[PDB]
Amino acid sequence: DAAIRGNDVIFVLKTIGVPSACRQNEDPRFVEAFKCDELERYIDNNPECTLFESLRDEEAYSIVRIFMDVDLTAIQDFIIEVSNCVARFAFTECGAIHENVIKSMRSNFSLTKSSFHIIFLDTYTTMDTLIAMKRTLLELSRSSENPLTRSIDTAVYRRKTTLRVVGTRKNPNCDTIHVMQPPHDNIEDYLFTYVDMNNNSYYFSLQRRLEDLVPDKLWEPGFISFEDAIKRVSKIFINSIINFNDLDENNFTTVPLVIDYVTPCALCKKRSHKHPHQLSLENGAIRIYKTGNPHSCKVKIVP
Amino acid sequence: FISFEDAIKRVSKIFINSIINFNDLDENNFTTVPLVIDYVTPCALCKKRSHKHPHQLSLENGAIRIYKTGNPHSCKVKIVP
Amino acid sequence: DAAIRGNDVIFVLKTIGVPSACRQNEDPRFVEAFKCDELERYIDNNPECTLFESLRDEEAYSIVRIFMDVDLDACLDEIDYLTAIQDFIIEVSNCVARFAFTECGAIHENVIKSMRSNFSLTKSTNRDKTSFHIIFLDTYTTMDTLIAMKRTLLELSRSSENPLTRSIDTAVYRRKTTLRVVGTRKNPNCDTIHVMQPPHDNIEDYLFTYVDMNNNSYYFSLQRR
Ligand SMILES: Nc1ncnc2c1ncn2[C@@H]1O[C@H](COP(=O)(O)OP(=O)(O)OP(=O)(O)O)[C@@H](O)[C@H]1O
Ligand SMILES: [Zn+2]
Repeated sequence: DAAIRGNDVIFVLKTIGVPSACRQNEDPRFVEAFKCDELERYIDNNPECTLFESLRDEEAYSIVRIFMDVDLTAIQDFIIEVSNCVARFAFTECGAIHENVIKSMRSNFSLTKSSFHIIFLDTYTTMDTLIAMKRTLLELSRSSENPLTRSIDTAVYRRKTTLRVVGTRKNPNCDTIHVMQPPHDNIEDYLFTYVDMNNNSYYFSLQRRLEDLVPDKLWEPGFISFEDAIKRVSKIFINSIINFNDLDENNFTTVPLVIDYVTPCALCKKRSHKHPHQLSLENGAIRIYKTGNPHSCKVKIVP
Repeated sequence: FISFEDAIKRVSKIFINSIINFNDLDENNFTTVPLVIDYVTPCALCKKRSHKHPHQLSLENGAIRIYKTGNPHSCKVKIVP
Repeated sequence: DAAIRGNDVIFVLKTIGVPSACRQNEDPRFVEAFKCDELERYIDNNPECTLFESLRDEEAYSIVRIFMDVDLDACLDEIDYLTAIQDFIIEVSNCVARFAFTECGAIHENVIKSMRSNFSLTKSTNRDKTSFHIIFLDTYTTMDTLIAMKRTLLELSRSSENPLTRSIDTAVYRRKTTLRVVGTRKNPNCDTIHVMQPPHDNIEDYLFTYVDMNNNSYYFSLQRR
């Protein structure tokens, strides 16, 4: 909870792929620190420019706003879905309040037409939260088939990030600019390094003092296996299985299952398959194959 | 073929983690410079944890093949069409 | 038709880039013709030889088996290799049967059953590459049919995504084509050779110019011409 110290200075880079030599040395041709009033004057002075946004020092200050880049009812449902998805994490471990999050994210946003950028005015968090759930956003985009969710880019969440300033072209050769969308007019409504406190917003982070050590163990979360998938595995084998009595996701792969044969084999046409069978998981796909000589049987995949 | 930006976007989508050498990639030397992945999370190809070697890309039959320098059995081969 | 005509003589070139003039006169030091046992013995006495398999006269007898070559510069594990080979077999059979039903006038089920019935595979001694020649034993067609099928095979290789399917070389379907005999050196000073597989132990099953039609084989050819 920094609270007291307010971030109004904007850190701008003037070259994509800037050499690392004259970047931390405060080169006037690559790095500048401007404010609200000077930015439009600089834009007026230089008709052609390429300006990207960044942070002063990620180690010291890493407080940003939640933003998305996509490349009326559709966006109306998209905003609600995104708010619910992030509120799930906010209530998961953040120690925050879901009601505060949904109140903060409600009807307070901006739009930009070039592929559009969304920044939430009254939502402040720390960049490690953004780096934590790029995978969650990707999973949400993949699982759902919503119009605007299908093209969400999670590659923008990284360290030393860059966000193109509205009205600044990628290159002088290109003729594509960001057209500002009403009712927002001032540049301060499109600055993801801008921080304020208006006795209505909310701040959330991991809040349990982790140094990006959240992943403790990802035990292949296909533990719906209670009777859905494991019964499918027992369905492909017509003959009875004896080790089926007690199974768990912990011993899901390590145990060599031994079955009994009274009718000829299911996967192939052989006799009793003396070497025990075995199971593996890859890319969320269940794989079944025979130990010893795998060429004496057939590998079967179950989604 | 497709634009180089689209292919790079697909490659960066395949790799969940970020690339710290993204700016060095170009349309003429995208098969020689090794790629280093910031290993905060396991790579999507093979889980393991925090590989200690860079990756590389090859162009064949209109597809991009991702292969890891060193022992080939460590990381699974991936093809982007 | 062919009826009695069943090829059993193996025509072989002993040197890549054979002179054109020498071939027309059957030069002994570049051109030979054996049987199966004669070829096996000739390879046995001389393990340093370099032999290629090709036809002699394409205007009189042009009946060959279906053959494919796969070469990928990436090692694979056992289970992934097995899954890839199964998918490759299924997709190749589907594509070939579709072409046979569309442009040749054959029957889809017979072609696909004949192709999945018997097939032979090889392997390379290289520890970093996956290369193999696959020959379908019970399917027969003319060379021009394969030349026509080249476009469909190229389209299938471009469209697919399996590591083995993307490595199909369609350049082998050319006039006056040659194929390397298994167990025989490619370069005079290279130790990389091909090896057989446990299901098949005879060389007769590894040559695409050997024709012997039993009751389980299928034959088809182009009908538009
Ligand atoms: N480390 C990285 N830094 C920046 N972009 C990266 C990185 N890794 C992968 N990428 C991808 O490369 C793409 C190239 O960025 P670029 O600025 O050209 O995109 P754009 O579609 O024009 O975006 P915008 O809508 O923000 O103007 C990014 O959109 C992103 O998907
Ligand atoms: Zn890996």
